This record gives sequence, structure tokens and C-alpha cells, in this order.
Amino acid sequence: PQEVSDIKKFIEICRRKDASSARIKKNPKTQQIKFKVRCQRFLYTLVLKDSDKAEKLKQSLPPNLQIKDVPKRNKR
Amino acid sequence: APTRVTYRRRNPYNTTSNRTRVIKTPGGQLRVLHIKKRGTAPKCGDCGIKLPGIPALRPREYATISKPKKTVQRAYGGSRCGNCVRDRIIRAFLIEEQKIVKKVLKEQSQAEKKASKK
Amino acid sequence: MKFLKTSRVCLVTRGRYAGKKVVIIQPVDQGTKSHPYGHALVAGIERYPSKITRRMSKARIEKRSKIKPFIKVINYNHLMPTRYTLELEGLKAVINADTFKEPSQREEAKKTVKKVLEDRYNSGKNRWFFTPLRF
Amino acid sequence: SKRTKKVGISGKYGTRYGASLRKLVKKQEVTQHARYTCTFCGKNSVRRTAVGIWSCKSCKKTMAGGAYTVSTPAAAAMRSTLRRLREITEA
Amino acid sequence: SIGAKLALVIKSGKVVLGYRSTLKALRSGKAKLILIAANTPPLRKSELEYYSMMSKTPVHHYSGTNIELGTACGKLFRCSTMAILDAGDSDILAD
Amino acid sequence: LLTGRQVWSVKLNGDEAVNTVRWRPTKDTFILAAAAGEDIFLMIPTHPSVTPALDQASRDILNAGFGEPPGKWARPGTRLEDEGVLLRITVRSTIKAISWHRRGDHFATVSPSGQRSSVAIHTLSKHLTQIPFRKLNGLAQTASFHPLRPLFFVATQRSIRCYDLQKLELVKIVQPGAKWISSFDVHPGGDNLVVGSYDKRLLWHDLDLSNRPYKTMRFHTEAIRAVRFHKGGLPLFADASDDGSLQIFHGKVPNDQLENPTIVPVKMLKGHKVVNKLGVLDIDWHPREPWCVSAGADGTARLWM
RNA sequence: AUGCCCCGUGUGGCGAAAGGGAAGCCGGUUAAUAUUCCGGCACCUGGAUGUGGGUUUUGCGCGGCAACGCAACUGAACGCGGAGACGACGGCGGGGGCCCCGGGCAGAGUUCUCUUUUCUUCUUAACGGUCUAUCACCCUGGAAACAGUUUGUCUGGAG
Ligand SMILES: [Zn+2]
Ligand SMILES: [Zn+2]
Repeated sequence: PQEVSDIKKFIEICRRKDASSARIKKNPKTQQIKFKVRCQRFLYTLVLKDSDKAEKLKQSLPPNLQIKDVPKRNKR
Repeated sequence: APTRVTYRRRNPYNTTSNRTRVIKTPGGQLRVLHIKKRGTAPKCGDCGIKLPGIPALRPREYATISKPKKTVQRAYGGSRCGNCVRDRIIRAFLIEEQKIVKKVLKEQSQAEKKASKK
Repeated sequence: MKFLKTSRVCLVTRGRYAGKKVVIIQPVDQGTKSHPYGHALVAGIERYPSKITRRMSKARIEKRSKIKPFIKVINYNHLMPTRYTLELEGLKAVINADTFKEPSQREEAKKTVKKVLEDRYNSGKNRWFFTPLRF
Repeated sequence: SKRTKKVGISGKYGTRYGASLRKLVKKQEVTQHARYTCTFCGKNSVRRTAVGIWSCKSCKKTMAGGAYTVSTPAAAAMRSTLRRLREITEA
Repeated sequence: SIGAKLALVIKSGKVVLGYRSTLKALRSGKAKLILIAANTPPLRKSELEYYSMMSKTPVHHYSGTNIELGTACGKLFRCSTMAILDAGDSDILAD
Repeated sequence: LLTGRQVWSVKLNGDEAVNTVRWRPTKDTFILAAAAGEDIFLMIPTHPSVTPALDQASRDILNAGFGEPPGKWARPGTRLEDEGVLLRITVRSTIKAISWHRRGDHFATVSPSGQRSSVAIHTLSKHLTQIPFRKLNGLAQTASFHPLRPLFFVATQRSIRCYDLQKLELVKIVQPGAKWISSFDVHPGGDNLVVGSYDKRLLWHDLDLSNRPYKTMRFHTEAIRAVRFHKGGLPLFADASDDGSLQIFHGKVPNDQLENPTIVPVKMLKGHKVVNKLGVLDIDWHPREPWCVSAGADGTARLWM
């Protein structure tokens, strides 16, 4: 697992063809949003504070890549 | 809580290749985790001191890391230490200089012997 | 008397250039605020010319005749002085403390050192200086 | 504060082995556990590694010597005699 | 004789005791005499002899060890080599 | 600026050269900081803009905190106090770089060969000098403050290390391809950097994009000495090299900051003379105008308009 | 390159599920297997071949006094060295886990009387990034009125 500190590098990671999946995790107790992208070798996590930048990044992401919001319970 | 643990491999004996350490898992259990032996630092080829700048790893892990991580930018770097290289340089220089001096004195003695014979 | 003077040939015993032969461009016995010890300003040969043979073609001869130089500020404790002396007129004041401060000046000085040393080598003197030390 | 009147280093052997044998082992044990001055570096750090082997902790030199002393009187006498026959042979 | 000369030198003149200070004295060129003990390592002995040949200073090979050289200088420590920079009232140079 | 008249002068440390001069960013002080050798001189120059009220305000801000450790704040000599210099700060080694915070309460000094004390933060009100970061990988060259956030940039020969001052932590490492970083500057927006090097390469880094240069360019034959952005809304930045020439660049940063910035060379400024293989050493921009002043190894400063 | 040259060192195999040794963790799942299945997240070894970087128009990178640092840093034969790779016992120090004590949330039990009570959960893996961690080594300097220093008396003009 690798951490991305910055949204643009997160965007070209999502633009890469290795980018298998993408999800949004919201931590309300901590007041933060993590954007995670799963690629061929690594899972990249970008941590952002509560801002308009998360929702604006959500449309700024590629549309072919499926973006999913993490539910409260990870059901099997 | 269950605080007692078991081996996770079929070797039941406390040999040197059966080293473990205790972890606590996110499931809340205490468990063993089998670990490898501790690597050791490369030693100087002349005095046997530990060479600074070089990692202490198991022998095959040196094939995975890059060359500047395994060397020091100096002659004999990664084999000999700086003090031993310095003694090598000084000793080499002094001995070849004394060889030149002895050759010159031998030529003088040969010339003196030739003059005495002639 | 003092032997660590200008044109004195020394051997470097510490650092990246350990074992290389240098010539003292300027001795600073009293020291400097940056280097508060007896030090020297030297120019040396990082890569010596290769050995050449009477049977070699001319083009191979100038190919195996290049010299890679360097310039250094060096502590006296890391120098081994030699009885040899290298009188070069093109090496007078090619470096100073401001040269080692200014990175364009030092790479400009290295070109002068390279040209002067290659000219002296092709002239054919100071074979001890232009041969490497075996240690 | 002297703790034993006569046994010294042989006090580890207790009342065993006999007085004469404890006194005989005491000499060699003292002279083998003592520290000596190095003839190469001048420091008092030469100690016995194994039988016949004497090493210095400072200058890292290893010497071939006696079993329980760093030198043997027969070897010293040989050194003197070998010197004198060396000037006899050379001159 | 050499011990009495060293005693007079310690009493009157100026010396530095030790390898690094002796090397600095030889580099400065103000060294008048260099004393090297018998059991000094041969590499250091050859280096100091080369330095003295370059600076044209005389070398005396003291027959004793570093312990005996320190005792001759009047110190309670060992000394492998030393540099006399000023003879004082002694005549150790005139030899 | 416009006339070229020399209204003030003072010899600070005699033989020691003045490496860096920086005005305090606040309009209300008119306080100049200079570095000569190992010393920092904080002074109020005798200028026509200085009124008695302005001089009194500047004086009380300079000496408010009055009412071996890193940094020795002291009053200067009597002649220096008569000339107008009011503070001298002594550090361990020779200072090469001064940077001022935008509020004017702190200034940082980079002194190469200062080892662990290479980068020092000085608080003027507290009269306090501290070393926040002891170990930095390599020899420090330059420092700067982030224009909008409590971040600190330290340029080493190889890397530019970005630090959060509140947590005193390392938040980013920026990797130019240079062997030796000569200088760097930060965009007023705060997300872009220009890095100039002795390897004749000018590098545009976008901090959101990568840790490696977004743009790599080479317009000079000789080594680059200074880079400087324009402050005040003009999308200009200048590059100063040892060949004695300035290069003026149009660099526009989009406001949405998810579109890549645009860099176009617009001008070559020549006529500055090279002496002893050194050309233009420093560059500065006007606060509101497209005018730049360049320092010279020939001994002249030049204003280009 | 219808032959020639170089080198010496010998001789193969079997022999350890406790020796040596490339690399996997957590959670879940079955009536019965699980570091093997599922989910998530990794690693090692071997191979082929691109792109981006590095070097180069003077072919084989730069910095630091140094210990050495830096994403790379031309390297055939022939040699040198290091790791693998090593006894028993004793006290001392660091780390993990367990044991112990206090507060707080939630739950449970006791409650003739007492008990702001007694007990239970409060966890964080492999693998990475970053900052740190004793010895050891380098620079300056030259120590007696000897000093530093361990529980244990060693170290220092050979600094
Ligand atoms: Zn060594
Ligand atoms: Zn010894």
C-alpha cells in the first residue's frame, strides 16, 4: 500500500490503464476522505480533509473508471 | 484471554532456523510469527572491522539492492576500510621509493666495483 | 624547511580520490574560516592515461591518452608528500577558494587542468606523475 | 584486604587434589592469567588466547610463545646464542 | 648522555610529544630534531623518516621503547616519537 | 530605481562581503536585512520615504524583544548604530541565504557548512534563534516560506525538502534532476516552483503533479544563478545565468489548479558583461510593474523595463 | 581463426522433514482442510522486451577536509576479500509480549447492611514511506594538580 499526498498524481494514477478500481472512504470521526485506487502492483490512498476538493475530484476523475463509495459494513 | 501460542510450522524444536516472535493480530489473538535470522555487517578484509555505510543483510539480499548501497566511493570500497586503504597507499609509496633508492645505491656500488676492476 | 609548497606533488590518502597523485596549486598553512587547519588546493588525475605500445595506430594512441582531472581542497593530514615536483606554467593560480565556491569556475578550471596535463604528458616528462600508483 | 592466607588463585579448588598439587597448579595459573606488556605497542594488554598463543587487544598482534608464560627462558637463551653465532658466521 | 640531553631539553627548550604534533612540526619546518623509539611500527618509522628527509631535519633512533622514551622525557605516559623545536641550553643538535 | 541615484551606503563588516539583502515584506516598517559573513544586520536605511513616525515604529519593532546557543542577538557597534544598523545576529558559519516570512515576524537564514545548524529560524519579536531541523540529507543551499500556508522549503544540492512548521515534520521531498541546485522560487499561488541549477537546466515543478520536474528546459550556455517569480498578478518569471543574460518567461497558472500551467519564453535580455566566468548573480521584480533589476559580477546593477 | 592458442584443479553419486537455505500476512469460511480455499493486501525467483530517465560531440556522473553521501554511475580474463559460519557460563542495558495499577464509555453481577463497587471488550498483521535509535569511525585540539568512566577497572601523546 502506498500513500499519495496530492490530487493530480492521484489523477494520472487513475488515468493509467493499470488502474483496476477506485473507491471513496469517508471518516466522519476524523473529518477526512480517502480516495483509493487499486492498480496492478499497488493500492494508492490519497487523504484529504473535508473540503469541496473531494466532491470536485469526484467529477474530475476519469468516467470510464468505476468509482464506488465504501458502505458502512463490508459484507461478504 | 488465551495467551498461549503454538508453532505454525511442523518443526517442533527450538533450533536456530525455528526463530519466532509474538504478535497480536487485528483479530485480537496472540500468535507467533516465524522470522529469519539477523543479517550481519560486511567486515574489512585486512583488520576485520565492520565497514560503515553498508547494510547488514542475509547474503542473498545483497543481490536485490543497487551498487551504490553496497559500496563506498573509494578504492577497495566495500572490501577494505579507510584506515587500511590509507596504510596501503602509504606503504606502497614508501616501499617503491626505497626500491628506487636501493637500486641507485646498487648502481653506485656497481660503478665503484667496475672502476676498481678497470 | 617547508616542503608543502606550490608545485609539490602529493598522494591523496583519504576520500574519493584516495591513491591519486596531485600537485599543490596553493598551500594554506594557517587555514581559513571555512577550513580552520593547514590545507592545500590541489589539482590531480582521476583517470590516468592508458598504457600505449609501439605497434599501436595513431588513432588508438590519442584515444588511450586522455586524462580526467579534478581539483580539490584537501587537509594536510590526508596528503602524502613526495620528493617529486611538477613545474607547470599553465597551472599558475588556476584555482582558489572562490573557484571552489563558484561551480562554473571550477568546471572551467578543470578544462585548463586537462589541457595542460595532456600537453605535458604528450611532451613526455613526469612519467611518475602520469602513471598510477599500485597499492 | 587479603582474603586467603596462602592458596590465592587455587582457592577455587577447595580442599581437593592435595596441597602440593594445588601449589603446583597455582604457579602456572597465575602466570597464565596475568597480563603482559606488548613488545610491539608497549601497552599492558597481552593475554593468552590458547596454549602457546598470546594476543594483544590493542595492536591485534598474535605471538607464538610458551604454554603458560609469554616467553620461555630456553627460548631467550636460544635468542642470545643465535645472535652470537650470527655475528660469528657473518664475521 | 642522550637521557641527560633530553632532560636539559625538557627543562630549557621546547618540544612536542606524539605522532600528530611531530607531523605538524615537520610540515611547519620548524622541527630541529626528530626522535623515533625502537618499537615504533616500521610503516610509521618509514613515513617519519621520509618526512624528515623532505624537511631536512635529523632523526635520532632512540634505542628504547615508547615507555622508556616517555620516562626519558619525564612523563608518566608512553611516547613513540617526539620533535625538539628549540634546544634551549642543551647541545643535542651538535652531534 | 528610476534615477539611479545612490541615496544611502554603509560598510558593514569591512572585508566580509554582503551575500544577501532582503527588505522586510511589510510596508509599515522599511527595515532591511543584510548578511555579511556570519552576521545578520537589521537596519533602517536613511531614505526620503522614512518619516519620524515610520522610523520610530521601525525602531520599536526592531528592539521590542529587548524589554553556545544558536544565534546571538546583540546591538551593533556605535558607528553602525549611528549609520542606522540596529541589530546584529551572530551564527556559527557564513550565511548565504536570507528569507523573510510574509508577516515579517520571522526570517530564516541558510548557512552552508553550518552542519546541523545550517538552517536557522529567527523570531524578531522574541529575539529568538532556533534550529528546527537538525539533520537534512546533504548540504543546504536555499530556504523559503510558503506564501499562504505554514510550510518551509529547504533546497539542498539534490532535493528540495518541504516541511510543515506546525508539526515540525517532513511533508514532501521534491526531486529535480540537477547535480547542484543553484536557486529556487515559489509561485505566489503556492503550488509551483522554479528550480535553477548549475547544470544549465531550469526546472518547473508542480507540487500536485509529481516529485519530478513537470518542465525541463535549457536556454543558457552557462550555469543558472537565480530564478524569480513576479509577485502581484503578472504571469512572468525571470532566469539569470552565468553567461550574462536574462531569460524572461511567461508562466501562467490556471485558477482551477487542475489544468497544467503554461510556460513560454518571451524575452532574452543581453548587454550584461561577463567577468571571470560569472554573469548575473541575482534578480528581482517590481511589486506592481513588469520591471526587473539584475545584479552583476561586473559591478553594476541594471534595471530592465 | 582443413589448424592454432590458453589453464590446472581435479574427478562421479548418495547421505539431515532438528544443520545451511529466495519469497505470505490479516480477516472470513467447512460436518470434517486451511500461512493451501474465499476476500483484501503483498513478496521472491527466473525469462523476454519496450518506454521514461542517466552518460556521451573532449567516451565512460557529481558532492564532502574526512568518516562518507547521491535514482543510475563502462568493465573481459585472471586474482583478493566478505557473508553463509558457529563453544559454554555470569552479571548489566535496550525492545516486543505477558503480568500489575489508575481514569473513562458500554454491558453484566452483588446489594439485610456496606461497597462512586467487582468483573468483561477497549485490538492493529505481513509489506512499504518517513523520523529515530549503543558500539565503531572522521575533523579540530594537545592532556600531571593525570583525567574520563563501568554493577564489574578499563581507556588515553599509537591522541
Ligand atoms: Zn581495515
Ligand atoms: Zn600490542
